[PDB]
Amino acid sequence: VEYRNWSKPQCQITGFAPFSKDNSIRLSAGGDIWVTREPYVSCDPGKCYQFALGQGTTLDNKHSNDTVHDRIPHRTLLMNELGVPFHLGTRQVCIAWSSSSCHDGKAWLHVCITGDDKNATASFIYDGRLVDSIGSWSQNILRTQESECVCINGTCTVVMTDGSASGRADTRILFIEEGKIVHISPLSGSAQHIEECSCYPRYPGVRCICRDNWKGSNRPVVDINMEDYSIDSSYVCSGLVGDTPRNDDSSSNSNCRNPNNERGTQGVKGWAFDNGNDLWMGRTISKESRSGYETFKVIGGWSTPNSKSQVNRQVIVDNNNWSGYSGIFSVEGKSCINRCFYVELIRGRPQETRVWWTSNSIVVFCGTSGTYGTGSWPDGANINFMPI
Amino acid sequence: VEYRNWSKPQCQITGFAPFSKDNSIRLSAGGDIWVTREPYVSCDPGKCYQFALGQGTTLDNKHSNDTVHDRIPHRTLLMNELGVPFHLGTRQVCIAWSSSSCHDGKAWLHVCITGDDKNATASFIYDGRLVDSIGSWSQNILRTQESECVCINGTCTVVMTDGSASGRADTRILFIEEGKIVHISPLSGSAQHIEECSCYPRYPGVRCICRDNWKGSNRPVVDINMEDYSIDSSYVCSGLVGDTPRNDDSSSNSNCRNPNNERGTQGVKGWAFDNGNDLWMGRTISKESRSGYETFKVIGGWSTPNSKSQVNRQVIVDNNNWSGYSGIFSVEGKSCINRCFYVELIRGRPQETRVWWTSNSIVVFCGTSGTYGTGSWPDGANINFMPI
Amino acid sequence: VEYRNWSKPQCQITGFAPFSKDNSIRLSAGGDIWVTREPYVSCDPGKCYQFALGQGTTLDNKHSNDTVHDRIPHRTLLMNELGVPFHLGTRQVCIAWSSSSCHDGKAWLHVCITGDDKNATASFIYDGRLVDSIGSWSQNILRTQESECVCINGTCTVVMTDGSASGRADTRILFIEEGKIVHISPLSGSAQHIEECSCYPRYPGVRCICRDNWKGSNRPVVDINMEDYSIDSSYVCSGLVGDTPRNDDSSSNSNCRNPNNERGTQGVKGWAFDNGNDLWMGRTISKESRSGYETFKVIGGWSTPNSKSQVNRQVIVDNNNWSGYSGIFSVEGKSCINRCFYVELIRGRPQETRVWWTSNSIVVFCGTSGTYGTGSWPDGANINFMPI
Amino acid sequence: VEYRNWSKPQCQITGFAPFSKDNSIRLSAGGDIWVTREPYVSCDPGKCYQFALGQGTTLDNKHSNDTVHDRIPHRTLLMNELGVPFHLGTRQVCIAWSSSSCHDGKAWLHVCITGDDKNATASFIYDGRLVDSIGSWSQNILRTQESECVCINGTCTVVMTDGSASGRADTRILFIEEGKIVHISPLSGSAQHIEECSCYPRYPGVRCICRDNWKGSNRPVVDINMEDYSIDSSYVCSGLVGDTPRNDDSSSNSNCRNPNNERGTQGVKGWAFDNGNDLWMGRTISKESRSGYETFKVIGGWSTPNSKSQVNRQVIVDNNNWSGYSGIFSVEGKSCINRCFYVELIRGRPQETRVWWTSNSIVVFCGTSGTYGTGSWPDGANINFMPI
Ligand SMILES: *[C@@H]1O[C@H](CO)[C@@H](O[C@@H]2O[C@H](CO)[C@@H](O[C@@H]3O[C@H](CO[C@H]4O[C@H](CO)[C@@H](O)[C@H](O)[C@@H]4O)[C@@H](O)[C@H](O[C@H]4O[C@H](CO)[C@@H](O)[C@H](O)[C@@H]4O)[C@@H]3O)[C@H](O)[C@H]2NC(C)=O)[C@H](O)[C@H]1NC(C)=O
Ligand SMILES: *[C@@H]1O[C@H](CO)[C@@H](O[C@@H]2O[C@H](CO)[C@@H](O[C@@H]3O[C@H](CO[C@H]4O[C@H](CO)[C@@H](O)[C@H](O)[C@@H]4O)[C@@H](O)[C@H](O[C@H]4O[C@H](CO)[C@@H](O)[C@H](O)[C@@H]4O)[C@@H]3O)[C@H](O)[C@H]2NC(C)=O)[C@H](O)[C@H]1NC(C)=O
Ligand SMILES: *[C@@H]1O[C@H](CO)[C@@H](O[C@@H]2O[C@H](CO)[C@@H](O[C@@H]3O[C@H](CO[C@H]4O[C@H](CO)[C@@H](O)[C@H](O)[C@@H]4O)[C@@H](O)[C@H](O[C@H]4O[C@H](CO)[C@@H](O)[C@H](O)[C@@H]4O)[C@@H]3O)[C@H](O)[C@H]2NC(C)=O)[C@H](O)[C@H]1NC(C)=O
Ligand SMILES: *[C@@H]1O[C@H](CO)[C@@H](O[C@@H]2O[C@H](CO)[C@@H](O[C@@H]3O[C@H](CO[C@H]4O[C@H](CO)[C@@H](O)[C@H](O)[C@@H]4O)[C@@H](O)[C@H](O[C@H]4O[C@H](CO)[C@@H](O)[C@H](O)[C@@H]4O)[C@@H]3O)[C@H](O)[C@H]2NC(C)=O)[C@H](O)[C@H]1NC(C)=O
Ligand SMILES: *[C@@H]1O[C@H](CO)[C@@H](O[C@@H]2O[C@H](CO)[C@@H](O)[C@H](O)[C@H]2NC(C)=O)[C@H](O)[C@H]1NC(C)=O
Ligand SMILES: *[C@@H]1O[C@H](CO)[C@@H](O[C@@H]2O[C@H](CO)[C@@H](O)[C@H](O)[C@H]2NC(C)=O)[C@H](O)[C@H]1NC(C)=O
Ligand SMILES: *[C@@H]1O[C@H](CO)[C@@H](O[C@@H]2O[C@H](CO)[C@@H](O)[C@H](O)[C@H]2NC(C)=O)[C@H](O)[C@H]1NC(C)=O
Ligand SMILES: *[C@@H]1O[C@H](CO)[C@@H](O[C@@H]2O[C@H](CO)[C@@H](O)[C@H](O)[C@H]2NC(C)=O)[C@H](O)[C@H]1NC(C)=O
Ligand SMILES: [Ca+2]
Ligand SMILES: [Ca+2]
Ligand SMILES: [Ca+2]
Ligand SMILES: [Ca+2]
Repeated sequence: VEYRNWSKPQCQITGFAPFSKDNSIRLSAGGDIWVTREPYVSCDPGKCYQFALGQGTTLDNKHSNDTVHDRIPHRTLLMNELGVPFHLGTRQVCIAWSSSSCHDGKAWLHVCITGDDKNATASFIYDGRLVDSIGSWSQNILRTQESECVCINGTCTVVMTDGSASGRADTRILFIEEGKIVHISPLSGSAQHIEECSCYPRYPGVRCICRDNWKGSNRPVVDINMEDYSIDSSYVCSGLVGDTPRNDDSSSNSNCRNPNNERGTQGVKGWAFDNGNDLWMGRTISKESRSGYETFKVIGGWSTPNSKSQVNRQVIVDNNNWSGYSGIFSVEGKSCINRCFYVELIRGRPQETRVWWTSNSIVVFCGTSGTYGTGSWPDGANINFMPI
Repeated sequence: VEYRNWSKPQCQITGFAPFSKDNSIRLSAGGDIWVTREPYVSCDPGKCYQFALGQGTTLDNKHSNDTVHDRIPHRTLLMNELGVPFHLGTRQVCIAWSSSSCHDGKAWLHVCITGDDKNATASFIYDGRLVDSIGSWSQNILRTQESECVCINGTCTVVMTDGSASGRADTRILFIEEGKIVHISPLSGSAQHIEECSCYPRYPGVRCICRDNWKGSNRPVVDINMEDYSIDSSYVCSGLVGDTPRNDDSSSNSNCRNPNNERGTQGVKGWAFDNGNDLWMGRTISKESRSGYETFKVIGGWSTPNSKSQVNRQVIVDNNNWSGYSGIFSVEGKSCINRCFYVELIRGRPQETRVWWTSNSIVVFCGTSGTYGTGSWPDGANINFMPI
Repeated sequence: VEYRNWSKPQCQITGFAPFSKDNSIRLSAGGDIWVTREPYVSCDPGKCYQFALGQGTTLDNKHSNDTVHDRIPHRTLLMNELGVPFHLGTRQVCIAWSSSSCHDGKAWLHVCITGDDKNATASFIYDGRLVDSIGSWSQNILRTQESECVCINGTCTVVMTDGSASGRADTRILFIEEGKIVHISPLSGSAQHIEECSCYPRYPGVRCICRDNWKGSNRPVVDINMEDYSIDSSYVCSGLVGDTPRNDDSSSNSNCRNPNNERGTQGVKGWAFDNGNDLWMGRTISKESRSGYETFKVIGGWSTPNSKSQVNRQVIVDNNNWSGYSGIFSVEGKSCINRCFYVELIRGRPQETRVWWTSNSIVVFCGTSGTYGTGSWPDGANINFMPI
Repeated sequence: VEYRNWSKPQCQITGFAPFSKDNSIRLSAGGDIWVTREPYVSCDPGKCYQFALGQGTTLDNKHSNDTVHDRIPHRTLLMNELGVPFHLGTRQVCIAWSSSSCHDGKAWLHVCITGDDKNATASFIYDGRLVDSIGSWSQNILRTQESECVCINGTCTVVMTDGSASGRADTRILFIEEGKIVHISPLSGSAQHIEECSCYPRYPGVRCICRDNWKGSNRPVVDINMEDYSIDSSYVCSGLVGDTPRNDDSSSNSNCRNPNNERGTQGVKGWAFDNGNDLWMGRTISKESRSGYETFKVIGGWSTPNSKSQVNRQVIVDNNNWSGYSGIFSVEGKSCINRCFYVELIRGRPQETRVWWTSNSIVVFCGTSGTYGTGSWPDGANINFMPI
């Protein structure tokens, strides 16, 4: 087996087509299903897998109570084939309250973070064995992508942050060969806060669209040079911004370089990708809540500051339904590299207080060069039907 | 591994022998089992799989309530090895309220349709990745076979319809190579309405026996030329007709060319296949309801208009028990291609109102050149024992 | 992969050592587990599988009620790796209320019988597809081994009976190549009634120890010549007889040739095998009930009429616990062919009337040339703890 | 595939990083999960497996009552991929109330002991078949490691004891080739009592750190010469001793040669390993009870009698939480052999009497040459949330 190089052009797409849905919460009302959050998707050269952070319990289980909390020692990374819900036969790949995973063409890498807030440990597991680890560098919740890392020619990269969630922090970009950390580069450029990067191969390098939790409702960009380990960063140009919270479309701004200081504090994991001067992006439909999900293309959204002409919009989840995190993954076709995305569909607390748990299902779409229609694919569980 | 060509003679059979049964509904009363409908069977060159459309829920689950409806966003295509019931470890292959799947000798193709009635999307997934998609062309429930598609030398064909369920509609035949649509041919010939085709390889081409939902209780035939993409169509000659509803045997007719205008509106998915001048076919035992299931050979049933001499009848499901859709699949043997069929056994609403759900199990038979006896293999669940 | 020839000497053993146990009934009180009976074990060249006839339901399920009955349309053959209990992910291999399975070195053969008592059908499934079938020849419960068939050089043999359970019947020996019946030989020799054969390879032929349900408490022997399809039959010489019911050891007899007319009517499936002049055999400890299970070697038990000197006895299940059917399977080692056996542990009705179901677990032992101790490995469920 | 030789240097480590956690007990409160104890981990050359001794029942099941007992006929060895909890699809590999397993590079060996206390049987299963067996030699609970055995160049070694738990016993070291016992060496050297060895490859031989249940709270060492079958034994030098119970650190002693006669009676399975003159070891945090778990390096802990200078301590489980057995396993990396360990986390009786069962979950760490932080990873179940 050969290392992936992702050395094909990006598929020219017209939008996205339905790919997968797991119905986790509906199933949880009649079956033993893991409580999760922070899901993502990543594929080996043959097939795709769904991942999530378990909460060390199933939903219909008293331990599901107060699973709104992000960090407990019992969180583990779950991995199934895409479309297989997280049932009791699911493998817990590592201990993790924050993670990233990727396949380099030969084997899986998993980056798993657990332990004390002020002194966490990141474990690096490759091809079924622990190869490396690193401890917290800023003593304030060492944390990573919650989506797939990216490997080119046997070197995988992942973005990690340690430090304040509401002020300047310490972001580093790791380069890993067969599970071994071979280089660490500090964040460089104009991005001022980086969380939860959604990265993708853009041969010869890697590009990430992330979350600014401090001053920006525009999404930061991190560019990773795999030849020399140099880092650059900026913000997505589009005046239609991707974070939540954010200003309405008529009063939102981005200058490509600085955080916009528009409802900048807090955020949600998300994604976007460039195509020439244009930008494909997703976001919640609501400007303030993790509600709904839409995708569209922004004409000049990559190259032109404050561009706001969109086209090819698709509703993925209507605004009467809950969404959550979302992220990108890439899939190699015969001639081109395709871009796909998943959307986390969060149910329970804090928004729905009839139940005491917090969990999610997922829906997944992939880029298409063909045509498509309309729809809405929300979680679909009736909150009144659920065990509390 | 090589592409399938199905370039062997059809097996000469004497009837059918028991092959598989999943007991889905009996098991649902003591286990977490998916609610499904529209099942089918398809085999890779080594082994067979059962498929069905899930309803995004298990049976013993409040979400099973009112699952009689055909189209919701939570329907996904399920795929297990044949005989493995749809338990919680079942893979949801794609999002779909209508589907078709087939293996070309190298990899699986799945055709999955979901979304709004008036603006649906068909996704084409091959070897684990989304390769193509197409949107609705008549804005009225784009829909497909609910049984296996057929591939010859790397080109797979599938029949799809969009438009009225009770009048002229727009039927097209797609040719797909490794998930990529390479040609689309409009329906041609004398068939006037086409739904839910049951297709099979008949080298060098593909033949389908379908459902006319408009004016015929005789079943339409669609013939597909894989070399030049030409289409022809007609009706099964047999005066013993295959649809439900239909006239009594003494007053049913077919002229091989036109819908018979005998209780023609509505219908049920079904199958038949030719052997020289004769016809093997299945149908419900009841003339008006989806009750019972029988197979037989009609002497001159392929070539002689209105032929009514049957022989080699077998009861598959007695008329005191519910059936449902049925369809064909083909299995390559050492010297010949065999024909098999499945029967959907529908339980719950609208026929059985003690429970609020609608689901099914399956029974499966394959052609035999040997001998056999008699029996009846219905769903077998006691409606009074079920969770409602 | 090559066809099995079993052309090695039989392992010289000193007794048997513990190999597997599934605890099916204990687990059934806290989990969804199939209701079964008539289990057996058979191994491919790499690993062993457990088989049983399902009753189309799990135990904690209202459909488990009155599963004492031997024949319903919902019985299917289950197949898991040995030691994996029959959970809801278990594959139902075929429809069957009587079966036999075996691997020829290349693929699995399954012989599955279902349908009406007076007109049953036996299906032959090889390498995942239906290859042949045969109908009832005597119109009175066509039936077969309920343990493994045996293949030499690509030809598998299986023994089937059709006709009276309490008088002369019609027993035939089938020879099957890649699922295709190539020859059928009538029973010949002095055995007067044959049921439920436990067969094993004894290169160049196959030897079976069976059950006489009419006049013998001594077990019939069927010898199968694989070169010319000729059949011979007799009775096990040992004066310590293997069937249940039977006379006590002080008043039991066998002359090697005729049924002994000692408590001959009825019986239980069982096994024995020859080693030179000696015989290894198992049987229930009780002479009248399917209670307990013991094995031992009978000195001169193969060659000497009415021999009653035993040695190397082992208790497998003590006589305070229920047993049931038992049968042989053979496993190829580096230098020799080993003999193993399973014991069915039947719980529920008719012996235990607190519950309404009938089911079983299994325990499995293999021949050893080493040493061993003592024990008892019964089903182990507390009948008072079970769902009724 | 080739036999393992473990002919690489030991990885130089700085401590341990989180590797796996199964959350078995939390899950048992909302799912059907096996009752177990005495777990361990062992890896084939590609991936790791978790093993444990089942109690023939799930937790939420009346049969879980009084599962504190160590030996019943229904105990079987369970084997899943590491991180897959023991759900109902788990394979029971053999019948066993004491076990050891290991992979020689080609296939799995399992050593399974069951039967009467005074006359037990050890079965040896290799590559899926029973190859050998041995009976009890001292008629007093024949028993073995409860962790992985070790194979070099096709010979596997395992340590077994038979005899008193509180006085001199009969310990033997077996050498097994492809499941066949080829040599048995008696214990030799100065270790006076040996139980539950935790062994590891130390090319060209094998080294074990065990439990002295008679006179020592210092842990015995057994060294195994694989070339000539000679045995030597002693005690771990470290004055910080590894057993439980044990004296306080200020009053504990070891002289490397003899049991220390300090709270020596009883004990707990545990581990340690040498690196030059230093020692890496784990132990319960509590001196008298199986509570908490810590690891550290003892400077001079291998070579210097009574050394008590520790460094690089890590809390694995805080002392407010239950631990249990622990043991070592080795994983081959690219350049070196790494050492990992598991910790059994025992819940229920006798410590927690609200429930009537006794079971466990596990947590697993592996050696790292990188860095790490702090945490605590206990079982995590709320005893008040459990079925009793
Ligand atoms: C069946 O399904 C298809 C595929 O989903 C639908 O077609 C899509 O429809 C949407 C909505 O109309 C299109 O997305 C929109 O594109 C607009 C730009 O294109 C128009 O205007 C410019 C010039 O001004 C031209 O380039 C172009 O030719 C069009 O005339 C955007 O302006 C839209 O954004 C604005 O409206 C949306 C709400 O719709 C707001 O949320 C935004 O904030 C913004 O104000 C939007 O992006 C999409 O391009 C179409 N796709 C394709 C491939 O054609 C069909 O509509 C659907 N049919 C029905 C009846 O359901
Ligand atoms: C044990 O199992 C076997 C196999 O299933 C059964 O044999 C089958 O029996 C059925 C019913 O008799 C047969 O199917 C029937 O064939 C008839 C035609 O064949 C006869 O008549 C013509 C004369 O021209 C000859 O060609 C031929 O040789 C036969 O003499 C059809 O007329 C039947 O259809 C009519 O009756 C059925 C109800 O039975 C109605 O539903 C139809 O509408 C119609 O009126 C029917 O198709 C079948 O051919 C037999 N199979 C084989 C291979 O022999 C045994 O009967 C069964 N025994 C028992 C007691 O269970
Ligand atoms: C630890 O475990 C081992 C292995 O299981 C036990 O050893 C076995 O013990 C049984 C019972 O004694 C042995 O089986 C018996 O063999 C007898 C024949 O051998 C004896 O007598 C003849 C000469 O007469 C000699 O060949 C031989 O040397 C012996 O002296 C049979 O007579 C027995 O059958 C009779 O008794 C049984 C009940 O035990 C009745 O049920 C029968 O109907 C019959 O009347 C029996 O077959 C067996 O051979 C031993 N195995 C081995 C390998 O030695 C140990 O006993 C056990 N230790 C303890 C204390 O538990
Ligand atoms: C973030 O996480 C890291 C990694 O876990 C923690 O660093 C570890 O901290 C522990 C506790 O301090 C260290 O283990 C201890 O090492 C001591 C010896 O090392 C010091 O002293 C000698 C002087 O001769 C020097 O060799 C050496 O350089 C150090 O100066 C031992 O004495 C300790 O044992 C004693 O204390 C423990 C309780 O802590 C008792 O239980 C023992 O019985 C004994 O009395 C102990 O072994 C460990 O070495 C550190 N690891 C590394 C790699 O640096 C951070 O502390 C943590 N930070 C926070 C705030 O969480
Ligand atoms: C989830 O846990 C919370 C916190 O313990 C539970 O809320 C408490 O429930 C008790 C009843 O035992 C009340 O007396 C307290 O007043 C509650 N505290 C709070 C914060 O409201 C809650 O009941 C649990 N949920 C379930 C379904 O068990
Ligand atoms: C399935 O859903 C239907 C619709 O909600 C339920 O039927 C209703 O039950 C409510 C009481 O809860 C009544 O007020 C209505 O009269 C019913 N509506 C109809 C259409 O009959 C039904 O109870 C549900 N089934 C189950 C098992 O909960
Ligand atoms: C199993 O089925 C039997 C037969 O129906 C049940 O026995 C009957 O139960 C009813 C109660 O509904 C009694 O009125 C009848 O007298 C019973 N008949 C017999 C033969 O005793 C039995 O209850 C069922 N078992 C369970 C647990 O549901
Ligand atoms: C576990 O088993 C024990 C022993 O049978 C049960 O404890 C007994 O309960 C009975 C009543 O059913 C009392 O008569 C005895 O006093 C109890 N015996 C002891 C030793 O305390 C216990 O109830 C069982 N646990 C569960 C959950 O059923
Ligand atoms: Ca923000
Ligand atoms: Ca019709
Ligand atoms: Ca008899
Ligand atoms: Ca001790």
